[PDB]
Amino acid sequence: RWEGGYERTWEILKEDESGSLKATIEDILFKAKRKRVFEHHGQVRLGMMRHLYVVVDGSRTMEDQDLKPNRLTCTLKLLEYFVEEYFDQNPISQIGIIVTKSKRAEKLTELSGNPRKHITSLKKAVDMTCHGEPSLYNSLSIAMQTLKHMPGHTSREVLIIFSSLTTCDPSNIYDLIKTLKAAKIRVSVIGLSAEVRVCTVLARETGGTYHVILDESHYKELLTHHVSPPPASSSSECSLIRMGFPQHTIASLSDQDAKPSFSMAHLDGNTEPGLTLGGYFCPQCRAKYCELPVECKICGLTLVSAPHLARSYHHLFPLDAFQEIPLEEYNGERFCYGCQGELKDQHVYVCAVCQNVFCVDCDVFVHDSLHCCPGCIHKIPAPSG
Amino acid sequence: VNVLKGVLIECDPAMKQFLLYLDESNALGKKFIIQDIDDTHVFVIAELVNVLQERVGELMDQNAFS
Amino acid sequence: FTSDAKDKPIGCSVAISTYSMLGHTTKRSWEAERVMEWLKTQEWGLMILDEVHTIPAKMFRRVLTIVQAHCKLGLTATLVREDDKIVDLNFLIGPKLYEANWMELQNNGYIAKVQCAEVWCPMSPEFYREYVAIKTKKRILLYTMNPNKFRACQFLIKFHERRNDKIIVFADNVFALKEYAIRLNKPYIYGPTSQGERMQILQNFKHNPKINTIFISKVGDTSFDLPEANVLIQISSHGGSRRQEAQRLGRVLRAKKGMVAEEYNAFFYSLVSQDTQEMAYSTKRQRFLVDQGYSFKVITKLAGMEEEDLAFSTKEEQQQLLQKVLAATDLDAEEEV
Amino acid sequence: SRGLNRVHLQCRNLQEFLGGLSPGVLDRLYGHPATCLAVFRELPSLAKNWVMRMLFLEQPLPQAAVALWVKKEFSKAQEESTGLLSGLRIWHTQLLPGGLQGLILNPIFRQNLRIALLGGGKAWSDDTSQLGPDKHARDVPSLDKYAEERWEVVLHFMVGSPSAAVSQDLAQLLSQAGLMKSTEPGEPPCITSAGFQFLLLDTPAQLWYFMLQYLQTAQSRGMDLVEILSFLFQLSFSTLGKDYSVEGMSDSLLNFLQHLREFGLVFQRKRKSRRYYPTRLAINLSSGVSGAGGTVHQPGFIVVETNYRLYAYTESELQIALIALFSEMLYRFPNMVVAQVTRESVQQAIASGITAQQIIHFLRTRAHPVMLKQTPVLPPTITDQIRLWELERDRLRFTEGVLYNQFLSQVDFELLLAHARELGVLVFENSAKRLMVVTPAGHSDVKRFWKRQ
Ligand SMILES: [Zn+2]
Ligand SMILES: [Zn+2]
Ligand SMILES: [Zn+2]
Repeated sequence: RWEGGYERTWEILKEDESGSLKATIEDILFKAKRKRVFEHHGQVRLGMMRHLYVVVDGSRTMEDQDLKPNRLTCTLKLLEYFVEEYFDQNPISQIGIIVTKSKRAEKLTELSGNPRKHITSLKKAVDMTCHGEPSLYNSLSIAMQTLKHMPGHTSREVLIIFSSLTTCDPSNIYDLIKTLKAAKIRVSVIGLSAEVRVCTVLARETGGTYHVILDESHYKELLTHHVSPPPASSSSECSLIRMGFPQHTIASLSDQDAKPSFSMAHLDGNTEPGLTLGGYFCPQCRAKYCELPVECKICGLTLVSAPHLARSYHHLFPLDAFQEIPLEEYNGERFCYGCQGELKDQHVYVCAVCQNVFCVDCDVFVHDSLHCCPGCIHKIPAPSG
Repeated sequence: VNVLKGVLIECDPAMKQFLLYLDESNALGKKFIIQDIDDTHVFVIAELVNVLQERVGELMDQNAFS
Repeated sequence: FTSDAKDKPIGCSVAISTYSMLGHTTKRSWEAERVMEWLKTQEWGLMILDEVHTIPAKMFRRVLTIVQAHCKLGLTATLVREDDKIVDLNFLIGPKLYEANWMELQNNGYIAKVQCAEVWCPMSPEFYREYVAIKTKKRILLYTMNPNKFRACQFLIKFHERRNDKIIVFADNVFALKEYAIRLNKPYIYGPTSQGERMQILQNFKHNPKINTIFISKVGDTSFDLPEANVLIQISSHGGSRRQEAQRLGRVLRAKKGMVAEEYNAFFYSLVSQDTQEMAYSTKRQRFLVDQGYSFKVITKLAGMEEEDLAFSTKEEQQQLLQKVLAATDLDAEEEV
Repeated sequence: SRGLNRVHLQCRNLQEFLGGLSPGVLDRLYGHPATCLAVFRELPSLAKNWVMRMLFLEQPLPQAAVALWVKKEFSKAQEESTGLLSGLRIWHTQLLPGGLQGLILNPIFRQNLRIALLGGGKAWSDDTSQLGPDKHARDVPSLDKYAEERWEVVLHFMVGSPSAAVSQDLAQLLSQAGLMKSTEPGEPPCITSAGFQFLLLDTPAQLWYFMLQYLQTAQSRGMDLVEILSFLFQLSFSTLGKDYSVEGMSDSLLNFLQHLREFGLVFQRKRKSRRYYPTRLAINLSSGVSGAGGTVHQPGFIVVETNYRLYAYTESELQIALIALFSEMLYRFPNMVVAQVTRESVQQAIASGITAQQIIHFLRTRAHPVMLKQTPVLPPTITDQIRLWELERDRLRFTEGVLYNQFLSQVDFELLLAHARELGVLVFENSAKRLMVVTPAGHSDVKRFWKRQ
């Protein structure tokens, strides 16, 4: 019965085209198993200066293995990567690390952009018991009251790491729809390997996007989907003003070494508990402390540092696309317009405008690293006007 | 005072005491001992030191065997 | 139903027995007769059989001869035993159904990861000139009673006191081990120890978190207890029963902590005399270790020896021990058999 | 103890030789082919920039400017990069050009180097006989087999071939080398101790060393010539030549060439002539360093998981010979998986001494594309096993000496301490028992000193 039936599963899958060329097409189906969802982007409108809120379910669902030795191990490790790749892409923003554990919510790291503080917090978050049940109501309470004091010229989005369990919290979180719909705060959850309808209704009543974790690769995809600053609901803001352009200071300008250290509890700046020698300078406090392209606590305006953060999204929107042809128009001497090679896996990648020939390793290098076709350069800037 | 044309070998005290036993289990009398300093340094009549490159390891392996 | 247990003879529902290896002239008069006759009332029942590598083929005769059941159960971790390629075992018990992968227990599962350690030490040479002088079994006791062994023994106690987790040391024989339980005095047992206080020692060990240290002898692994610990140290390595020793560690070592990391958390230690039978046996022993293959490391030096206040730091103190060994006989140098 | 310099010697090859001979004799070592030879067998990055100025520096720059080229960071590394470059005798310390010593290079090398930098259609560049591909009569991967099998008939006939070697007088140099030897009846081409070490080596630079020692056995030809020719081999391959090695001939240049097809690295046709052939071998001599290109054959991955040697790939018999010295006694079939021994392969280094890196080298040379997807830590503990195994058998450090015991005084012993420490002929002392371990070679100078007082 089943001793045969356990091996009726194996026997055919083992078997293939016999005689010659055996265990060959089994490898071909594995390549045919590949090539999942690429981009499907092309959007406009919103996404600028997010104010994210990490919300972590700490529950007994973590004790199931399912991808890793812990579901936090699946979670927490790639959050650091998600932190770094965020600060890579979006430095104009800041993130609220808030942890739910034992039916409450602990705002673990404040809404800020200092990566080491966030990452070591995750390195502190390693040895978490995740005792108790999730409570989103305490999480939204922090999320309200913090972002309540943020301007309406702020992007208001929440990223919830939920372990798909029972949403164990009172006090009419169904009525928190109209609370937060009016409060123009977006809330995005993704479910860990299952679905919560109420939370699925929550996000579809939000405009925040809900998903379910499939796999570790798939876990990365939706992170990567939420790296990009999304086009949230209309009528948020237009502008955001008193973007402080700073100065770097060399502390060697006119008076050479007239100050042994530029942090002595009286100097304009010197914000954090450490010694400094003068590296930076804000306009409004005239605040000189450790360099930070974010904001301050006395002038209270945004320490904008343009080549970093006014450059990051500044080309992250205006992209175009390529096309693929299997044909052989042999442009070059059977070459690439970029790296100049050939393999011909029938993916001759042609630009939409300048129409230049590329490979996967030239398409990926654009569509992950270069983000534009340089074949448009020499082609845009020469007749540009 | 005394010209000593022996050969210094340096090793662990574990084996430095052992060569006394090889002196007592020498086929002849004492030649492998001339004078040993304290713990790591010995002096040998240079005859079979080249043989003692392999005569020692062939012996210690066998003695522990049984 | 063994060793005057006689618990519920009249009326058998579900029974525990022991392999009636008797074949004697009125061994147990009515008692083994009950073992005979309530086997008949058992009808067939089930043959729950732990570890039949322990069973000889002479007793495999009495497996089928005495017990004539219709369903068996072989609970035997050993696949191949006793070098007997003449008599196989499917004729005894039928098919051998399932074996469980180590990988899917030790990496994905509750079974902890042992770090096996055959640790050899540079001895003092004033154990060894005597050893090679004397071709008489007092020579076995020489490397045995070694402070260089004790310096390793003293070491990992406080090194793993700092992790506040359970440790157990298995020696070879008592009177050397006794002085360990004299010098750095710990929970300990021996052969004729009273079991009710041995149980208190289990209570003092397996329940009380204040003292995670314990000593055992040849009997405690075999005849009294299954210890339940996290870190094992061994001294005894002389007899060629590879598995019998390897199943002692395989039973005792449990999960150390609720460790988040994927590291090794169960721990084995062995103390090896260099230039010795112990050096020679360990070579075949680590061969048997890599014959099944686990997380193994030979270390020789400590993680800073004089970091700890090492007792027997003076060799004069070791000479005080040496003259005890000079006063010692062969009687400290024999196991239970 | 045992010799350990006969294995590597890869900067001293151009130093201990060169500094062991005269400046005018190494003036001959500034042939224009010998220019690339200077820069590459030294590997400092620090002296490798101190050269780079001198093509634009005719002037002797002052010493302090480059003595203070690099500040507080790695002053020793600057100093270690300095006197060795000076020890090449390529520099000249000027006296007082402007008031103080300002160093400068030998200009005749600067003459020779700049032609190998820009311009020059000279004798090595062109105009006399350098090179010539006329029409393809013979191909390189076919000759790569020659560049494999001559190594075999070298390396197998070291161990001993059931086949035979070609008629060479090289064996009478390799028996002379102390790699091989032969007792007088029949002259058996055995191994003494050192070919066994070279069996454990795998680079042609040892061959090169005995080929540098080829003229040393009372031969008087161009040592200048052959080392130019040693570079003149190091030209990759792809050149037949309209007998261009005879148009650029010399006496030893043609005769010792007969030996380069004995050494296999040249390939000579009928009459040992009409062309020449450099083999792809002509780039790993150039370094002697391991090299990703130095893969010979690409068998596969190995591992030594559970230290049980763990690999397959039925290879040629030379690798089988490379482990016939290294793993017998539970050999198996068609995959070459001889099991492991922690004693026999340990005993299989006793005729070599320690093969510490030579394990690690043949770790990355057993099956060659193993570093493609494997761990950085290829032996987890297994290096230390091999180490402790090597650190087991080495129970002796052979050192002769003269010892001074029962000295008549105690403070004059400290004089003779300070006397010998002046001489540097002491190896060790015991002041507590009035003992000094003194070299017996420097015994006589104290023996003379004690008899004088
Ligand atoms: Zn201000
Ligand atoms: Zn391309
Ligand atoms: Zn373009």
